[PDB]
Amino acid sequence: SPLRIFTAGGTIDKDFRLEENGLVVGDPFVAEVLKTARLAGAVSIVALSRKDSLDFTEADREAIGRAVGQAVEDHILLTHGTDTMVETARYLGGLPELAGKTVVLSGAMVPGRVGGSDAAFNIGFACAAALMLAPGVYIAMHGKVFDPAKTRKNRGLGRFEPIDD
Amino acid sequence: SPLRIFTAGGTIDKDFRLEENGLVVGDPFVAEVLKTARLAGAVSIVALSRKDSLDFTEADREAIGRAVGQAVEDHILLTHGTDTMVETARYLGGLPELAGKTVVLSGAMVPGRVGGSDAAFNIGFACAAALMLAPGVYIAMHGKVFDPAKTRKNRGLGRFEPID
Amino acid sequence: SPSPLRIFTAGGTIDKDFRLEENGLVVGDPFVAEVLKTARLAGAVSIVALSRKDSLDFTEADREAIGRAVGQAVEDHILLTHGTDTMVETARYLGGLPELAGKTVVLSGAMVPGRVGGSDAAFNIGFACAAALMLAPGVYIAMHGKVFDPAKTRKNRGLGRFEPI
Amino acid sequence: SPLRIFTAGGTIDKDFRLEENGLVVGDPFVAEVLKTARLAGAVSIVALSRKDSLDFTEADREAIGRAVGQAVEDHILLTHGTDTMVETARYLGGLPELAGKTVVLSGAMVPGRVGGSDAAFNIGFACAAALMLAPGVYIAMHGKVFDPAKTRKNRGLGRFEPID
Ligand SMILES: [Cl-]
Ligand SMILES: [Cl-]
Ligand SMILES: [Cl-]
Ligand SMILES: [Cl-]
Ligand SMILES: [Cl-]
Ligand SMILES: [Cl-]
Repeated sequence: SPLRIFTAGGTIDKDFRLEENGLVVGDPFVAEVLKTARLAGAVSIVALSRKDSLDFTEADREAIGRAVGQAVEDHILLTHGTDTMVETARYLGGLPELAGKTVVLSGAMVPGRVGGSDAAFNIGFACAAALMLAPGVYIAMHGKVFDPAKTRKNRGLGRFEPIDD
Repeated sequence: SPLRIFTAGGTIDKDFRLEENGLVVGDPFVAEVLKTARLAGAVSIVALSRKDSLDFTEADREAIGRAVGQAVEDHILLTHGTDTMVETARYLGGLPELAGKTVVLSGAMVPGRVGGSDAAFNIGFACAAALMLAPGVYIAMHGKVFDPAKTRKNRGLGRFEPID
Repeated sequence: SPSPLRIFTAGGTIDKDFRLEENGLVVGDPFVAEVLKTARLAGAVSIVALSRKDSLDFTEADREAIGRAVGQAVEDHILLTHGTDTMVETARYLGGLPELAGKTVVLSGAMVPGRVGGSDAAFNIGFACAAALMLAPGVYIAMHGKVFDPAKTRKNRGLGRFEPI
Repeated sequence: SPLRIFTAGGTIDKDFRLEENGLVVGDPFVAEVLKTARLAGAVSIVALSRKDSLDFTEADREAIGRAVGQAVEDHILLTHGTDTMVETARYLGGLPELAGKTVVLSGAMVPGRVGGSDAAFNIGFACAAALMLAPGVYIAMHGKVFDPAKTRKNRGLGRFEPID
């Protein structure tokens, strides 16, 4: 397919580890969504890192820039935590190796393995956005496309919204 | 630009009824998917019919053409059963009142209310396709866009594929 | 330390599964195996499939075959998963068999298939397993978080519930 | 015959709060399991406290003893976190107001709102156990009944086991 999928952990991939009575960043949830989507080929993703927003580092962010630049595909999906998605998307937007590529960041406010998740919808929408949008770096959430330069995460209302005018 | 959703029943919307001890075509599952999607914009969901592929008629297919034609929006998602999705899509492609509209048909091989369903992914994918594709009539399934004129449903593989 | 419990499956609503090629439900693999897989059980328990019928296709020959299998079991604690529409008739028939004299036999199932959202199946299986281990010798129906005497019970098909006669 | 159900929080009740990106102890999951169990009457529970195993106190434990002793019912289910369950069960075992009551503690190693949870099976089994066992205090987990004086939680293996 023309699409390459990268994962950088975050809320979307959280799973319960019963040995510590708490969530960890687990197996990439996009693999679980694509498993039941009846795709033509084997499910194929790249798992870059498995951090949550607290232990994600600038080194982890540069590693994403290098992985995406080395991909041969020009249509790119990156699943990520929402708390520092804008920071990653603005960083990728300044990399010249990404000039001709459509790069879409998405994830979920609720882990896929928790009831009532936005994850599967967001993954479908984001896959289609990555295929169909003109070259650029975008955030796809809430069934819409956000310009990362003009967007912030509101942690309190769990949503992306326009920056302060 | 705003999306309008029309529903025509099919597998995607099947639900268990205790008294039938069996499935019936239920409330549109797209509304359940959009509920947990934390949407930025308002989306109208209009139910045109609640049939399965066995009791969906040519009269039902004409009624969908009339409702899509009367829609003010140029971005339309229609949820439908897969067994005759190609026939509906080919019919809508022939209608002059759909010039300038992007109309995407989608649905699910497995009911949304059954474990292991393609429905939520296919709804996300088809919503974006309806917003982003140029005017025309399309089928969005298997994370791909199909041209209805060059596509068929393989019943046994439970897949859409190119003719040839 | 093996469970005193043997589980027999005879099909019914509990086990219904969606088949793509038919665009509808068929009686599938026993849902009790899926529930016990996530139950973290202490004791080994045998699940034996006797039949894969719904209540519409069930015969007097099938019921006689179920009575022979239960009677031949070594265990004195038996769970039988079954459709609800013919449960009372199976339970009354098992109640008449001398080979079942020393045994606790509990029939249960679900009004909604395990594999459909909003199912009573996992609750019913937990309740019925405990009932089969703890009740005095006899034949019982376990549904609605209660124990029913088959001779004094019927299925109200309209209300989708077992009730006193 | 009548069962009284009390909840004290723990793993079974954890729910994701998207405003903090983490789990909190939430609405008692037993209400969700009983909702789909098609019971004869309204689902009725007593929500005593909403601690996890790390914030639960000997005062919270004594408050459960007072609540269970005030119940008119002689069949009692208490949902609880597993890491503190043996100490609660042993404490209730010592209370004279509980002498003629069957008191069953249960819960789940995985929250009910996370996929692949033991919660619904465990509630079904423990409801039956509370109705059927002789007076005493018991832990119902792993499809069997444990004597709390002879039992410990193995945190690493997520299981109750004999001391042994
Ligand atoms: Cl995160
Ligand atoms: Cl259909
Ligand atoms: Cl049946
Ligand atoms: Cl069916
Ligand atoms: Cl806990
Ligand atoms: Cl957490």
